[PDB]
Amino acid sequence: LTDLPGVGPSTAEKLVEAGYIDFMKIATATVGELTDIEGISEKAAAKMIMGARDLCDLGFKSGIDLLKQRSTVWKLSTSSSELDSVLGGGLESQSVTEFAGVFGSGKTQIMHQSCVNLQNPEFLFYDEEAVSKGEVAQPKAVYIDTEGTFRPERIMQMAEHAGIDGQTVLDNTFVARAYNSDMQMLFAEKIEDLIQEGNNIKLVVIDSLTSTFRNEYTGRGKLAERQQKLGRHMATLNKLADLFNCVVLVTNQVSGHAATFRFFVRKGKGDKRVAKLYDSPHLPDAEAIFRITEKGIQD
Ligand SMILES: Nc1ncnc2c1ncn2[C@@H]1O[C@H](COP(=O)(O)OP(=O)(O)O)[C@@H](O)[C@H]1O
Ligand SMILES: [K+]
Ligand SMILES: [Mg+2]
Ligand SMILES: [Mg+2]
Repeated sequence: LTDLPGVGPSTAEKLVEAGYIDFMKIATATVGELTDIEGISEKAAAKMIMGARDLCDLGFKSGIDLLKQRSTVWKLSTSSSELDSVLGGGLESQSVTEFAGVFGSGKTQIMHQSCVNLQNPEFLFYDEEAVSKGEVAQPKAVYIDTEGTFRPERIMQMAEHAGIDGQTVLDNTFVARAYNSDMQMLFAEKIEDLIQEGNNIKLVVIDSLTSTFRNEYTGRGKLAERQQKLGRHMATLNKLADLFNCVVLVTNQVSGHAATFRFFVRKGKGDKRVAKLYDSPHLPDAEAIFRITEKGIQD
């Protein structure tokens, strides 16, 4: 931290204590967040912010540097060939992907499968030139369970069928049971702490994203307040995805969100499932057919 312009030993101590230990967090911080630290003037705040941005080279970029930036994005396999393809490779880090659908369509299944695949190193697709092995080593997932449907037995089962130790997935997956939107949101904000503690969080799951908000703000005469809270939550999720080069997945029960990728999943004939990608910044709307078996997501 003392590398930052104006930052001396005492200021560094105040920053680390306030949770600002990383440069990108300071570079992307507002003078407000830092002046709130007290002891941190708006003067020092502005200088260290400018210096962090510069140290992180956050200016204008063009040409080949645009490709290099896009290359820091790694993708997580869904275990479904059709789905991975419709995704343009797999689930993207640095973005929030939403899986919406009626009850029983398979949203929770995809969340579980994703926690398992994170542990199969060959399921993380990346350009070693832009993403080092160290960056994706010992990856851990965070599962914010809003419904109480997290099933450790299901994790074990999927893991085993994929040839991976079930307990190893459990050992590297943090589950947080949230009973309301307040807990749901705090948990997500506290993910930054798991990382500061040495945990390489590479996958964040929110299952589900909207249940709590809907039960708390049913009155469609306050839907604005709800939308406001949900908006702040989503913003926290997108920033988390970006700053920590992390894959973020959310589910939504249906009978629009700030998610960069949005799917509609419906149950097909028996085993079959159809995921329709209807929203993304660079992919065409397309459907992927797959199935859910005792092995998890397959085909
Ligand atoms: N162990 C299993 N073996 C085969 N299919 C399973 C297994 N566990 C769950 N499923 C399938 O997952 C479906 C439920 O998926 P789920 O993700 O919970 O739906 P939702 O979108 O409401 O969260 C079941 O109804 C069942 O067909
Ligand atoms: K300094
Ligand atoms: Mg992003
Ligand atoms: Mg579910």
